[PDB]
Amino acid sequence: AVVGIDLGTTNSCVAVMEGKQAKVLENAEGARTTPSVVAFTADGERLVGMPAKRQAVTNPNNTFYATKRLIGRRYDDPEVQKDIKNVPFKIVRASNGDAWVEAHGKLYSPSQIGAFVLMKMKETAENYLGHTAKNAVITVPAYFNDSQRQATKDAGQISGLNVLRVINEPTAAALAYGLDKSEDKVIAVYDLGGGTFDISILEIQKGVFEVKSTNGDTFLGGEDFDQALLRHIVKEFKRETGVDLTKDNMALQRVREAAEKAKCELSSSVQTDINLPYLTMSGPKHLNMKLTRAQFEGIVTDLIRRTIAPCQKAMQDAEVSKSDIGEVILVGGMTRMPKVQQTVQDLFGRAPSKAVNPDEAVAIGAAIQGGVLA
Ligand code: NA
Repeated sequence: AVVGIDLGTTNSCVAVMEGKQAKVLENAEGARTTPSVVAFTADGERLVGMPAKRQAVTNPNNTFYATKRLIGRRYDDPEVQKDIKNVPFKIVRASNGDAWVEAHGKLYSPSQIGAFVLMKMKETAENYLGHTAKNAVITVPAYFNDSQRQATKDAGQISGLNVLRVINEPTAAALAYGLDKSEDKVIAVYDLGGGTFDISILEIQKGVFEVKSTNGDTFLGGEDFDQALLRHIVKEFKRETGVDLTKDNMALQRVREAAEKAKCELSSSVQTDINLPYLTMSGPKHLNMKLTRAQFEGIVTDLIRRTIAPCQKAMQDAEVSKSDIGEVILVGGMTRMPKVQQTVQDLFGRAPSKAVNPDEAVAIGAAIQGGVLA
């Protein structure tokens, strides 16, 4: 049996083929997804996934996230010098000139961190299988190069996986939607993840996939919505109580967790409550706040627009037109947001397909591909 792994910028998922259907596997915490976050506590203990995530704000200098932005990359790559500006942790150039990460004097390569994430996936998958997992199919962005694909392939080996193949994410998702046997059909893939946004235009002819165009934004994702919502919450609190939280990470850690929760609520509801008791201390100050969908949409209107232009360029570079696109599938949890769904519809001129879970589709596709190989 061959494991399929979506090693994501922000979140990872693992699925395997059970019969004629792919089964997504859930970790020891009962979650079907795992944060691609790795951190080292002051003492030197290592944390991976949710544990690291729940410390990300209080321990910024030693928490590694969005490493996938650095994997397979040279240090002087504009994409790395840009990332340095947007992340608090330290990036240093290895002896190769490759982009590395440093924490507490110990430095790691992006492939090592990925390996830490892949190790837990491996663990997660093995619980299911019973035996040990040896063979994997891991996914990479269409825009990845050899250097990036090898480094991803190398990360799998460190964790003890033989990466039989590396397939493109957009292609993987298309597999999850059954487009494998399409005679002729042009597909647009709108992937808005926790950390990156991707638009990829695919054509399938007699079952052969071609990536015609690819565009997007490396620094626009779901986390950016959370932060914009956090600033709004923080700013609204100063007004009402006069307390400024910016300097208290322990509280900011809670707000982020709370901002992450409100966002999810507002894709199924138009209102939710931000309730954070004893956030600070003339006495305790409790954070009680009401957030509505229309408000949220307003707060992150600019995050959404920024998707509109890359998708237009994608079709241009692919010499296509809304009429030409036969289907549009959504990938990324941030695609659950209705306003994202609407912006996606009046962009490609059709209702987006939402049959497959937005953030398990790639893992599922990776499974399909792996079942084929076994
Ligand atoms: Na990703």
